[PDB]
Amino acid sequence: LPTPHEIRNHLDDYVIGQEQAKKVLAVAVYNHYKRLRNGDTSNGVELGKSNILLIGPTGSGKTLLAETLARLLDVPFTMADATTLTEAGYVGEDVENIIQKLLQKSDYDVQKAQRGIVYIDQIDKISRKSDNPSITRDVSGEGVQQALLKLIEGTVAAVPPQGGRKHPQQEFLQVDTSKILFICGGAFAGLDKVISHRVETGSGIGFGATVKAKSDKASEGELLAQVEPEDLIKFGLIPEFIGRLPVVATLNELSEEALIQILKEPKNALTKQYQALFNLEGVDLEFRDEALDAIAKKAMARKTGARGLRSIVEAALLDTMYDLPSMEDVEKVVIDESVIDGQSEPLLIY
Amino acid sequence: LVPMVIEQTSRGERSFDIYSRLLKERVIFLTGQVEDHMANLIVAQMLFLEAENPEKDIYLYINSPGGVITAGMSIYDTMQFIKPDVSTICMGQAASMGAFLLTAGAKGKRFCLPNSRVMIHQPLGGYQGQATDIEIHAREILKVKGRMNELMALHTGQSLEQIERDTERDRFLSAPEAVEYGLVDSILTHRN
Amino acid sequence: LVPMVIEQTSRGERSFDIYSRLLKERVIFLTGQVEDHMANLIVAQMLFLEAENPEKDIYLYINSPGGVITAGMSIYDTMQFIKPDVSTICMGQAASMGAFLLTAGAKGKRFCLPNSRVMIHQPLGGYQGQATDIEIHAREILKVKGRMNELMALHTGQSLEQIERDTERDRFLSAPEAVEYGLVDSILTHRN
Amino acid sequence: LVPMVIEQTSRGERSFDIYSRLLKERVIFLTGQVEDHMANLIVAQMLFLEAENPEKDIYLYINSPGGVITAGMSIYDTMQFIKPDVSTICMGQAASMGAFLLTAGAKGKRFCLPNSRVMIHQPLGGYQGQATDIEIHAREILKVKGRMNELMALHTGQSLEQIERDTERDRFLSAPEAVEYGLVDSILTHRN
Ligand SMILES: Nc1ncnc2c1ncn2[C@@H]1O[C@H](COP(=O)(O)OP(=O)(O)OP(O)(O)=S)[C@@H](O)[C@H]1O
Repeated sequence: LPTPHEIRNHLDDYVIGQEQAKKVLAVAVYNHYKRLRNGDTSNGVELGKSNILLIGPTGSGKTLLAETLARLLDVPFTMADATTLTEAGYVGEDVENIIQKLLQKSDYDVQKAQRGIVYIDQIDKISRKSDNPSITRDVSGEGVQQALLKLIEGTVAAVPPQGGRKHPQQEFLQVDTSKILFICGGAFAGLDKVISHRVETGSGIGFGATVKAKSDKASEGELLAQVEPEDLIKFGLIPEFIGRLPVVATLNELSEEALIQILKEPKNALTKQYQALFNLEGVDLEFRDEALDAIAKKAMARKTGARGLRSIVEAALLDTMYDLPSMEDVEKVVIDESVIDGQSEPLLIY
Repeated sequence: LVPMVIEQTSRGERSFDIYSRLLKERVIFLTGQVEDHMANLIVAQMLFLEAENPEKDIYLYINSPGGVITAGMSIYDTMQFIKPDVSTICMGQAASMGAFLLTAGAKGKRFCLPNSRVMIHQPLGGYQGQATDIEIHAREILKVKGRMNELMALHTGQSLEQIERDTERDRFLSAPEAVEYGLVDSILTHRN
Repeated sequence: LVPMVIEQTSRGERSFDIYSRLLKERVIFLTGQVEDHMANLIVAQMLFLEAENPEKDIYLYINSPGGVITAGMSIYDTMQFIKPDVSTICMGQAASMGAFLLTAGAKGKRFCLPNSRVMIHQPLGGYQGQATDIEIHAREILKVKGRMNELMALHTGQSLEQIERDTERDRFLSAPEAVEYGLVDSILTHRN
Repeated sequence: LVPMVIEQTSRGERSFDIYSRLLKERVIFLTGQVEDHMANLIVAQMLFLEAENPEKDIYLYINSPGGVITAGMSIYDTMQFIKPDVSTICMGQAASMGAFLLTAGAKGKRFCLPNSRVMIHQPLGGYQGQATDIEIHAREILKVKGRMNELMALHTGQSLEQIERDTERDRFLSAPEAVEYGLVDSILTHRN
């Protein structure tokens, strides 16, 4: 039922500056609903499932894409992690843990588990570490991928429903995994150097070679578009694991100017939250372009600038918020760039 | 002593020497006098890069007071034979043979530093023995001088007569004059 | 002999030599006489740091009695070409060429120890042969002397005529005098 | 040859050379003649220890017949610049420059072995050339002698006049007499 154009229009409200990734995901999810909705008991049967592989820089909005999609989407969503997993009954974590976590979102309904979607972060962290004379059995490395192969393709694993009140139940449910979708994505480290050597030019250390002058001036994203499965082999991934994820996403980067868009265009932008918080009091909140620019530089300086907007904004308005109820006959509040630095106090209009 | 550095990769950490790290980026260093051992080592490096990638540009930094001619001519034919464009840069100094390898680089990919200096002269030699043998070694070194001037004109664009007059004695050429002489293409003053 | 140290990292323990450990922190050592081999090694170190980070300041400690001029001028052009600010420090002594690379550092990031000593003189050379050849090498070394005085004045701010008079003979300059002469910015007596 | 030892750690066993093992415990060795290479290596060791811990005392064992003055003065300024107290010990012998680095240690943390011996004299030099150049080098070495005597009085507490008379010629000082002269603090006869 959901049309890719309609679902993309809704996602644009929550995502800024990422278009290629939206088209890729829209087709898959639409096919997934169609695959599960349509019985498919026709001449052609057992339709294949195109799993999605998301690639992008840290703090690019990957978690929001899955969660914001899950908010409007009816089916349940979960956020698992790959680093915790440890193969062959090791101390860290059994693979089966992912499935039991899904059931809580599905209220222990098997039919709802096939409908829902799963997301995994930090997938690059389990890249095949290749040190020959150390172990030769990398639990954190290659070994984990081998266990996920059968999981993604499809199999049934016993899962105690609800954990059981006590030994009395001692039963397990059979949960299919073929129809379940899997979204495995993580910010790969050092991948840009791998593709530069083989694709564009004789770059590097030397004089004529292009230096990394555009560390922050330009976005590396355009390079990721030319990524292919063969390049991931050098990274450590097994070809069998890559075959399980045919689709690929780019998610080039977030821009300083995009941060300004994130504060004004989105429905859940911080500006709209505080604006409504003060509107009820008969006060108006005004943000100036100079103030936004200062916020961008401060967020860029710290790690994961996208996740640090709350701290910068909250500290700036913490003092003003304390005195706003006490103050009377104040209808507007003005914030300046100097205030963001902390050397100035916001202007008050009566 | 040579310092050791660490290059970070997805598989793990790898330790490289300063010279080997630059070799990974298609960069070769030509230091000191040109001899049979030093020259044969550079040839092996170029061939290794050819097999790894025949389409990527190579960068050759030259800082040497020159040396044997026969050792240097092996490198010149190699640079022209292989498909990749061998970019040349002059750092510090480039003598007679260092200048010949400098201009032999790919056209349009030759640079010289703002304070570098190039010097060119005629081949040096000598022999001791019978008069019949002195005539033989004299005719051979004379052919080389003629051959070295013909190739110098080809890359520099000057006439063979001009190279003959300028190479009769030692001739130092500053960095700006080298550009005007067709020996190089530009100067890398600052990074852009 | 070179001692080995252990650097603790999240991945694990790694063994490094004392010189390589400091190289990781953008620190290069210039020790002994300046020659073609020692100079060509420092150039690769500077370039290696440029790729890692072109926005972090580099520190260059110099303790050397000087040496060849052509080997030193390759380092001078490198410091000015690359974007990072090459901080220079004088430890023990800084001769003619060591002083030229010292003052060539970034303005405001040049230091000298309280008891260090700098010495400056004119270029040295010589030749043996026909009178025609002596005139050629004499004109060449004269240009260098003029060129070395022009660049020294550019960073020190002094006049070309003053540098010419002070470089006619050996001239020793104490650490305080270097500040008054514009050669350095301050002295790192104690840590603050 | 250098023996290899094994240091047991929680992570695992690690093999270390005898000099690197002691370096982990903030111990540096000053052996042989003082030159530009040996001095430049010790300076890097002090800096490495400063970053690891700036509040732990450093121990410097000196056994050397002295050497170049300029190489040693770089170490003296370094010891005074850094915050940690550089403990100095004289083993075997401490010549003119070795004695200056010995007494330059932190007050109250300077020791000398019961059978060690210290020798002090004036700076040595020489020059060959025109009379105008000899006068320049003579004034320079005279400043060093005056500067070296001023600092000796500062740390030893004696007067400048006394240091001038005692340093006119070679003067040997036994371990007990060094205490009476203010050069050291005590003697480490036995462990308590
Ligand atoms: N398109 C966007 N619109 C609005 N805010 C965004 C957007 N993209 C990222 N953000 C901000 O970035 C924060 C982190 O988003 P995430 O999806 O967690 O990024 P991330 O790259 O997935 O981080 P990882 O991979 O989980 S470490 C969010 O809480 C938002 O504040």
